[PDB]
Amino acid sequence: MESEFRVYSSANNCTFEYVSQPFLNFKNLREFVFKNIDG
Amino acid sequence: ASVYAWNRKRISNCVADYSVLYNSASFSTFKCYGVSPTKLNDLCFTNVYA
Ligand SMILES: *[C@@H]1O[C@H](CO)[C@@H](O)[C@H](O)[C@H]1NC(C)=O
Repeated sequence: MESEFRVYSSANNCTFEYVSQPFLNFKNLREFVFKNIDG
Repeated sequence: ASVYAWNRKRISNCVADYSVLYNSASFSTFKCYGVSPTKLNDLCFTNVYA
């Protein structure tokens, strides 16, 4: 059971929020590419 | 809200249909400054402060 979230202490001025469908021996291989081009 | 504590709602990441508001008969003032109501439904903005 997931019952521990300790990643931030505050959230003051939000510009953008987006809730989506979930993206997700070692059995799974997950490749991701993150790019910042022209905003 | 009261005018001293006016509510501000940030509107982002959606489709804004302004013709529903403009063609409503329930509004007495619809005075737009800096933009015309006819091209509001065409233009696109980063954020809307209500
Ligand atoms: C950002 O947050 C601080 C404190 O939370 C506030 O004083 C400031 O006015 C905010 N700025 C904007 C642009 O929202």
